[PDB]
Amino acid sequence: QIDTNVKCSGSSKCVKICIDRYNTRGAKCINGRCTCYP
Repeated sequence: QIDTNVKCSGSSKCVKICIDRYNTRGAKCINGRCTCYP
């Protein structure tokens, strides 16, 4: 999936910004970083 190697300052950061990145609407902090799962 989308692994930008970005630590999670909250899963709610990635889920919003990862939208602007690619084309996804879903990102979660699972392994300590924000991974996007489209």
